[PDB]
Amino acid sequence: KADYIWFNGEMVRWEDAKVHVMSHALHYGTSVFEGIRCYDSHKGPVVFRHREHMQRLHDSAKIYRFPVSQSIDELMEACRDVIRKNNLTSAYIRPLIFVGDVGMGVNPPAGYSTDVIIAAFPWGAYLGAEALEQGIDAMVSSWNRAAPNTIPTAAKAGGNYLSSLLVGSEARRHGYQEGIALDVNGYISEGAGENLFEVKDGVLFTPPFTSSALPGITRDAIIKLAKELGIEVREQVLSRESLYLADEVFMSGTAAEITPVRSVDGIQVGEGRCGPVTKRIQQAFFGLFTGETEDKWGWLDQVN
Amino acid sequence: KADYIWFNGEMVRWEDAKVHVMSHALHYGTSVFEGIRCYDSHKGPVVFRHREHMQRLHDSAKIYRFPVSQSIDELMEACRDVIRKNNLTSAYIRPLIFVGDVGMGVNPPAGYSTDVIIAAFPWGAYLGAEALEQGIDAMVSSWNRAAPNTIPTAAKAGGNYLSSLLVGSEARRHGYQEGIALDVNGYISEGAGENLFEVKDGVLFTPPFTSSALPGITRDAIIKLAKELGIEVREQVLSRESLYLADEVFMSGTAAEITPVRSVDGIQVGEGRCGPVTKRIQQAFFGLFTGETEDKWGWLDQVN
Amino acid sequence: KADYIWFNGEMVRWEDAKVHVMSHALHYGTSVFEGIRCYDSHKGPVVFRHREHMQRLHDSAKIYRFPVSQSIDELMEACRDVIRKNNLTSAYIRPLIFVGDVGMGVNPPAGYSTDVIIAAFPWGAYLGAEALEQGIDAMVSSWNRAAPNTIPTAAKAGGNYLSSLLVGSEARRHGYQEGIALDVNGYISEGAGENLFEVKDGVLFTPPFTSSALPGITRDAIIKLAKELGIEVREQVLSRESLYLADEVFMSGTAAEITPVRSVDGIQVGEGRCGPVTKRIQQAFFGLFTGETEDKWGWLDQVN
Amino acid sequence: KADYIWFNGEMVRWEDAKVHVMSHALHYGTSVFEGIRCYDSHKGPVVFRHREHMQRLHDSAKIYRFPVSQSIDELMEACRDVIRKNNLTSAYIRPLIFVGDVGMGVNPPAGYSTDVIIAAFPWGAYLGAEALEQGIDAMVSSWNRAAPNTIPTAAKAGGNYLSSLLVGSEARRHGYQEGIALDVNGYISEGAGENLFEVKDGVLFTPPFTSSALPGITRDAIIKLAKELGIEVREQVLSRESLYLADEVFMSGTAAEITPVRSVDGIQVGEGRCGPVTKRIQQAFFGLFTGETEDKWGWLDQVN
Amino acid sequence: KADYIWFNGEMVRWEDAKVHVMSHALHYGTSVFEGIRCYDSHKGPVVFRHREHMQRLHDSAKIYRFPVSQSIDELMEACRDVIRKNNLTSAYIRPLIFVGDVGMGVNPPAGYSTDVIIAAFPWGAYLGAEALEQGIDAMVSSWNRAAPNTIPTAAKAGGNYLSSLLVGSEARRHGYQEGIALDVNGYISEGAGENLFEVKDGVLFTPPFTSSALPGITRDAIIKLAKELGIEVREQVLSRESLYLADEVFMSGTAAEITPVRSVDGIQVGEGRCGPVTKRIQQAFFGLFTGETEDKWGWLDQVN
Amino acid sequence: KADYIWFNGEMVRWEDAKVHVMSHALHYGTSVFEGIRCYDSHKGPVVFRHREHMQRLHDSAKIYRFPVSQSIDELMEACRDVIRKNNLTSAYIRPLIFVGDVGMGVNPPAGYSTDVIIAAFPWGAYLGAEALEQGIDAMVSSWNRAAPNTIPTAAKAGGNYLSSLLVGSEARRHGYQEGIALDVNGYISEGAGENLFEVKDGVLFTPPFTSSALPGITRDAIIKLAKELGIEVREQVLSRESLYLADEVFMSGTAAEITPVRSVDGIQVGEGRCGPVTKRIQQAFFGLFTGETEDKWGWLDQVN
Ligand SMILES: *Cc1c(COP(=O)(O)O)cnc(C)c1O
Ligand SMILES: *Cc1c(COP(=O)(O)O)cnc(C)c1O
Ligand SMILES: *Cc1c(COP(=O)(O)O)cnc(C)c1O
Ligand SMILES: *Cc1c(COP(=O)(O)O)cnc(C)c1O
Ligand SMILES: *Cc1c(COP(=O)(O)O)cnc(C)c1O
Ligand SMILES: *Cc1c(COP(=O)(O)O)cnc(C)c1O
Ligand SMILES: O=C(O)CCCC(=O)O
Ligand SMILES: O=C(O)CCCC(=O)O
Ligand SMILES: O=C(O)CCCC(=O)O
Ligand SMILES: O=C(O)CCCC(=O)O
Ligand SMILES: O=C(O)CCCC(=O)O
Ligand SMILES: O=C(O)CCCC(=O)O
Repeated sequence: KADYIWFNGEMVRWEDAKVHVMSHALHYGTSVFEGIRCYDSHKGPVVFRHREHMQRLHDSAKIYRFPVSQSIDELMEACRDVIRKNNLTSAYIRPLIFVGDVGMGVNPPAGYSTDVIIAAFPWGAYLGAEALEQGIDAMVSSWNRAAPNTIPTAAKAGGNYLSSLLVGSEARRHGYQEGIALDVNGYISEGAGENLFEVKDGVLFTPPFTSSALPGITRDAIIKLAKELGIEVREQVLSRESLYLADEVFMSGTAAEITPVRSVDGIQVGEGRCGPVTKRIQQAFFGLFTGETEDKWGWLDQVN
Repeated sequence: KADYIWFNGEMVRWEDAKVHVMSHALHYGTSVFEGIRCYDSHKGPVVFRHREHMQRLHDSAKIYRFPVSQSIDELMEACRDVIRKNNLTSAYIRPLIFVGDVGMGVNPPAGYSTDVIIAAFPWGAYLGAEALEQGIDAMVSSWNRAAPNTIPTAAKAGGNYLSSLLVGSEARRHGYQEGIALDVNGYISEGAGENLFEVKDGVLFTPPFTSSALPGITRDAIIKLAKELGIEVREQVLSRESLYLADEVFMSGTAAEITPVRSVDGIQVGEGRCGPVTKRIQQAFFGLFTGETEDKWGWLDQVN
Repeated sequence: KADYIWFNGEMVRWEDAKVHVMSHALHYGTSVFEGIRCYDSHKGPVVFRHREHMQRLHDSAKIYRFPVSQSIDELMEACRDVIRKNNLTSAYIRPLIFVGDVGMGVNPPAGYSTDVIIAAFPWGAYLGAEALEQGIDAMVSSWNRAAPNTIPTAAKAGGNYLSSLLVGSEARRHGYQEGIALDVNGYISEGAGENLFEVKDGVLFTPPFTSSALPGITRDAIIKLAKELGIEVREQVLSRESLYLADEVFMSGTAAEITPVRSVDGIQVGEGRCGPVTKRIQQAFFGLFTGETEDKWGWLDQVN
Repeated sequence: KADYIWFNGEMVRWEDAKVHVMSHALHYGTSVFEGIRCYDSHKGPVVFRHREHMQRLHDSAKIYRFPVSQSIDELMEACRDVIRKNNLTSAYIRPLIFVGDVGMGVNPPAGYSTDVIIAAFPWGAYLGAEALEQGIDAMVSSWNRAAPNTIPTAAKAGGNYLSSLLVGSEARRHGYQEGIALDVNGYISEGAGENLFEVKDGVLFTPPFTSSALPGITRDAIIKLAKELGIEVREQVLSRESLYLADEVFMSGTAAEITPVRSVDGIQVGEGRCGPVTKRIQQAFFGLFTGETEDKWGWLDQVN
Repeated sequence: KADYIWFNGEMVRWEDAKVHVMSHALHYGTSVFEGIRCYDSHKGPVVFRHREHMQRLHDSAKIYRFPVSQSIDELMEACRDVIRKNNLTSAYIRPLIFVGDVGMGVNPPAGYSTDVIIAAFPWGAYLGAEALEQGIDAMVSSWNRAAPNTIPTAAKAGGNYLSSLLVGSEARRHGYQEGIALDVNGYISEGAGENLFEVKDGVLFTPPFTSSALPGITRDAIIKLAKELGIEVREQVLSRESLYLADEVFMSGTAAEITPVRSVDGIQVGEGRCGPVTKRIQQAFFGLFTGETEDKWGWLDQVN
Repeated sequence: KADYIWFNGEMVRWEDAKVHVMSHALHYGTSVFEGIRCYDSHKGPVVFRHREHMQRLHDSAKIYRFPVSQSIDELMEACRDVIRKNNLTSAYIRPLIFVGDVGMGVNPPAGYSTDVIIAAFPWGAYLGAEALEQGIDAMVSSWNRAAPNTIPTAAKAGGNYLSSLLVGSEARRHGYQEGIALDVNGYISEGAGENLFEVKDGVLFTPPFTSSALPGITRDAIIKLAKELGIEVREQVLSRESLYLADEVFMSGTAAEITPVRSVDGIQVGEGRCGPVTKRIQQAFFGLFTGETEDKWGWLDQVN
């Protein structure tokens, strides 16, 4: 929570940011959202890969044909404006584009407009306060990720998350920190809300998007970072059991950043701590906010 | 719009039924809903298969482990109460149970509670003012229905409607009234928001739930009415091309009631009009609200 | 061979029934056909389930939207005319609707018409001289039947037969009389060019159309004969290994009639000879052309 | 049309190139063919990747075990002879190997030979007059490409085209220029009769053959031209929604050459016009027949 | 454990029943086995559905072409002989047919013989001492059952059990009594070593064998018993979530007999105790050994 | 047969290496094994990729959670010790870890231990005395390889060989030397007990592990040797028909080493003999044991 929320171009106090219970999205999962982090850095408060996230917000909307009135630059300014208007230097930002109060049929009435919200607020490590340093214990879920050509997994939409709820809630109920879902083919897809990476013999592996995995922006950053670090990367389908044979394993996400996975289904991964390659990647990722890692791609948007 | 809406145990005026923009369901499709019709009949206003719908509402929630505080009878009284107060004699009732303002993680905090809304309002034939009489032109969608064990299609959840949007809007954009979706195996599943029935040589056919089709209450009713009429019924998987060979075809649902399908993909069905068996079923169905069809099951819940 | 072939309404000498090499179907498999048998019965030469076959010819053409100018009755009269013109009392008839000389694009030009042929000629036991009496040895093919929603297996089309060729030729190359193909799910579909039945504990079994099996007219007749004989019938998916556990197994088809399968993949079926249930259906079937079996369905169309 | 057609070695007047209506391929889709273009270049009339096409003709026939008596060199010489005999300097050539008048069983009799035809004639832009310059509007089909191990999609066979007909005619019926088919896994396969390419972030993408896509010779040429142009190429599975996120999309084929796709399912691709990368490949491709692009692969076969 | 084990026709003392470590089955899973119970009854010690089990032993062997020298009657006598020779009146019998010391290639040398063992010994309720009366808590496994046409699930072979080990061990590790596996389609298959039954609205449901479920003999007994009890039975595919909506649920097996399942994945089934319909079936099953249930099928083989 | 066998830490004479008939693995396929060859080389007897195999042996056990007491080096010394004692200079070593006499439930009792055996003995070319030189005739099986997430194909377990038996014995019964299996998707997986390689236009191809193929150690070696030879290698999914178009094809394995495949399904590959690239690879492979090929990886473990 924070003091204000950007709501359709106007800064509204948090408590007054409300919508009608008959809003389309509450009944039909009709919304697309983003996860963005603003970090403290040597350059001051910076939003990580800001433009890439707003571009994806638009892409998700385009896929479902949800009309978006704000341009990417407007959404970005709006985002920076809510970060300052709330006096935050570090935070998690949640943009949300949803079909609002427009009538009950699943097909929105012609000419409708979508509602847009953007809330920023501090948010701890997604998988725990000990996650980033100690790693977590994962569980392969009994629920599979959405099949191709059903609900586009390339789009980050609200409705998709019933699946992430089933996969993630199951792991927790069974005492694990996160759940790893397989696609309808029996191959590794990703975690409930984070992409999956494996390390074997010094090479980094990760499932392609066609494994029903969302095109993670953190995932993309890690691949390019790894290439810079001289680490070979292979985007390929991964068997379920490969999780038990990898030297290292970890998850990526805007919220979960880079979280080592010390075990899967009770089976220890490597030494049971953060692996050497994971450490290198992790250090290179954060060194970006210390300036130790050169921002060669222009991934740090300054809030001002 | 109506005048009041049942919101968490109390009837609030329509304009005040609002929830926070950070309500879980707006971001994660975490809601389950129902569709119910109140018919003005020879016995005055009656809710059709009222209890069955509230039970299903409970089952959907149970599947996702969404905590529900109200019992079926409680919900039933609330529904009935909503119709009276708004002074409706015929209407569409939309009960809705969703995870509200509980924080931003997809996994809700332990001990949370859901918000429950029940709105009622008049709503015309779902597929057109001519639909029920002249029948509609349907299109087979290029989008498939959710695969087994990904999202439970036996549950009527809000999140899953992203799929119905893709299926239904496509047919509509191409000039049809509704889209028919195949499951991931290539067999007929159902319409975007209606179950699919076919008639050939006097026998009634419809896919089983395992064809990724919702276990519709209108569908179950039709199967029963058909049997009472001596019409043989076969619940079995159906081929996509079977839509072109069927003597008759129609859709079913609370909103769409019993809508004949006069053409599929531009291929006329039968004589391009409502078929004889669809006719009997339909007359039998609507005969319930005139007394011509004896309510031998107890499907009419008097509003009072 | 025979003397005349009905061609677009005309009785053409067999040697003059030719088409340009640039005819569409020779390049794109764009044709639909039927197999029909005229038997020399107690009622004289009669065409078996004549209307049913011509109706299917139309259905197959309809699925592909091939324009057909002859009505089912026109087709039937032409068929009888062909038989008499060649003075045949028993024969195999091959009606064939195909896209002809209309230009090289796969999509035919608007307003085009199809060419129609009906050739009648004597044709013996499809699966061999001993087949009907002693049964054949079948092999499960390494090639699978077409998947649902690719090339509609419910339509009897020319292009379909590339599959039948692969399945059948393989079995024959390995020394068997016919090949049994499995669908893409690994379940029994049917023989390369005939439906497959199994007999277990006095109950008759056969796969539904959704197992990528063509809705055989002979298959349909068997099912009806079986029920008149007091034999329970079950149309359900069948496992590949069920072929090794069945008491009896046989194939059906217009050309193949009812052929007993004494062995599958070298494993013996029952006594390795025609089974008792098979025997009954067979006698019942052929008894239709001697009068021993009453034509309660009106399956014998008098040629005259 | 043209004056002569090479037929089993002889130069036959177009009007005399006929086959019996009882020819095997007219009933069983038993034929394999090729699309080849002769261009009027700076070197005179040349057949593009002539040997490659005839080799594929043989491969396709080999897969089905169709006996072929002409060698690749005999076929090529016949093709050049056909072109010259019709005094053509630019044309589309259609070689066709088919099972002819050999009896009605699907399995041809032992010792049979195939009939071979090579017809040459002028043929314009496969996808329209503006297609090459302005791009077309594509639609994702509701029909899927043949599954692996059913009908080998690597073989260019006549029977295959029933699928291409369904896919293409649907798009055309809905007002689009071409249809894009997905495989049975829900991933992009290709266009009804052309391979599909995507351009994203300056990188060229196209599905592998295992996505049920025919190994296009034009596709292969593009990949080679791309690498000479310094364009990175990635043959990988592509999601259906990737079509909406790609910077550019285009189709390839002998008939279709290189046709830009400006929109998919009504959604605009990039600027809605030919993309920059597409532009380069296109110029590079056509520059082969003007000399601007060096034939480093020996793709221009002199007709003489 | 007991005093003697029937080993290739000779009663050997338990401890001396050994085989060479190079026995085929230890390296290739090449064995087929059965589970049979002998009960105390009013008729004295009786083996339940004795002939049916030995017939299946033979069927399993036939499927893998393992030569079996003993006839069914010999195996039965041998079985009764080990029950008496060990002085048991109630017990679990384990027949085992395995490829022995014949060399290391997976394909056994031509002319080989299989080894056969039959051990009887008391064995408590498979799923616990409180299982049959209180019911158990089940868990849907993250491991799926074998796909059709890979390893025939209709055959009860040793090699198959690696799967039952993965499914069952997982449920236990997570604190459950048994695991329920879904097939590769996402539908209910069965428990790790027991068939699955569901009860909804007084009707009994169970997956067909094509759901990759073994043709349980206990399962078969229950179906016939239910029919006798007037209970409608439907053999059909069941969705994963149906487990959460059934009134009752239970497992069947020779070892587990009839075990109520009070919960699945933490979700209570019905009232959480043995359900009414399950009780009826259970009582009817055991009444067979008290003589209260008439043995109308001849399921009780007397040991003597 | 040899003279001694390493059995649980001590070398016992061949005739005494026996386990109880009630050993878990005999009834449940619960064992994991390896295949290793000892070559007499320019450096005397050397075990090929000794450590890699013992590691894999450990990984397979870890996948099934089979407790292993010995370390890799321990196992390695035991292997080496087995070769010396038996006085072999070249041989096939079969390590075997299995669940022994621990009770009759599929789930072993907590705290159990596995039995470990390591046998060595001379073994000729796996597919014939002419195999490696003349190549073999292969057949595509009608049985498919285990699907992902059913049985982990990344583990070399005994139970899974029921599948290799079905695949391999079929080809053998039809007169071929080995069978090639497709996965459940219809793509090439591998041979019954060998990985499958294809050569086309100088490039080496082989399916990835995700094609249900074991991650062979000979396969990995070949990929490395090929690269050292400048041969491009592509690990990708391969179509079934690609077997007929490849210039060269061969199998790989510890037992089969590098066996050329001269024909598939009766269709000759290349010139019907070992192909040029297979030749180079092979010469490179066997060159390791003469010193001609520099062991640049450390694949030869001296027996001493
Ligand atoms: C948001 C999300 C991720 C992480 O992607 P980032 O762009 O790196 O935040 C991963 N998986 C799913 C399903 C997601 O919704
Ligand atoms: C609500 C719904 C139906 C219709 O079910 P009824 O219970 O008859 O209203 C059909 N299909 C889907 C996908 C639905 O959501
Ligand atoms: C024609 C055909 C049959 C047989 O059907 P009938 O109507 O009985 O002749 C069976 N299978 C296939 C694939 C066929 O084409
Ligand atoms: C012929 C064909 C193509 C195009 O291949 P080219 O060799 O480039 O002509 C593409 N797809 C299909 C289905 C085809 O038959
Ligand atoms: C043995 C077994 C059963 C139970 O079958 P019964 O004949 O009733 O003993 C169920 N599932 C599997 C996988 C089995 O092996
Ligand atoms: C053992 C085996 C191989 C060969 O692997 P290598 O490590 O090279 O010996 C190939 N396929 C299967 C199924 C195997 O079991
Ligand atoms: O990582 C993110 O930014 C979004 C996923 C986390 C969640 O909202 O559950
Ligand atoms: O709101 C919709 O679009 C679906 C309504 C479904 C029903 O209640 O029948
Ligand atoms: O022509 C064939 O090869 C099969 C025809 C099938 C039939 O007519 O029954
Ligand atoms: O004939 C067609 O319709 C397509 C031919 C494809 C080609 O030759 O490129
Ligand atoms: O029920 C049976 O008879 C066999 C399965 C139990 C087991 O051996 O694990
Ligand atoms: O024993 C077999 O039949 C397989 C041997 C596999 C290998 O070690 O290469």
